Amino acid sequence: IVGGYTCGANTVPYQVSLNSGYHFCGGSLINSQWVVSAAHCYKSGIQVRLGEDNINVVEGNEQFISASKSIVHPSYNSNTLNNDIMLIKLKSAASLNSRVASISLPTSCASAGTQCLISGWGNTKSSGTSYPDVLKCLKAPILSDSSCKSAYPGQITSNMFCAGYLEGGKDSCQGDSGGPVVCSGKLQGIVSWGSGCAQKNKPGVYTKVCNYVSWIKQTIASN
Ligand SMILES: [Ca+2]
Repeated sequence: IVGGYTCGANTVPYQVSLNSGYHFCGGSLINSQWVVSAAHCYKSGIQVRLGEDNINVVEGNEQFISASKSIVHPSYNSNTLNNDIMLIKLKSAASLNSRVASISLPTSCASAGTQCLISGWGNTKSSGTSYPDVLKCLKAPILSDSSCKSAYPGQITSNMFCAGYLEGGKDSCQGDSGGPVVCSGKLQGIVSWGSGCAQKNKPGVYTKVCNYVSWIKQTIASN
């Protein structure tokens, strides 16, 4: 997260870190057994780390649970990033309390102008590289479809939306991938892609979670 703020420990209780020996992506806990992330975050051997603030220090609220299964969206295209969503099942159920909690799925899509919270452990610089240990947060609005398409001609599908600031300076970034965009207490987006980070006229692009609620529910019901 570039141009954000330190969230505070366990203030974003649905935020998870996906670990394969190291943090590599975010995700969102949606029930005691299941995490939503980006399909471009797929790999084998994932350990889900819940209750994290400093990802390099054991602070007392962590739950580390290996994944039993990953399900990339049936129509994910890694070239275009269309359908950039993946479900991960935990081998055991997380213990839920105020520091580790699920986030609700949307019942309706969000509109341009809605304020959201984007979070993660990704790079905090727009030029060069600095990875934080503690969770970072950014409040940002959803942008209009027309501004999003204008920013990224030929690239924005109906399964994507832009959020952030066209002036630059405030965005998600590498290492935030897969993590949440939460608006009014609902998971509306997944950190997906963008051109660099925090660049002028190049806002963040996010997977439009409301399109996937049917798939998520039916997949959980049978897996
Ligand atoms: Ca920790």
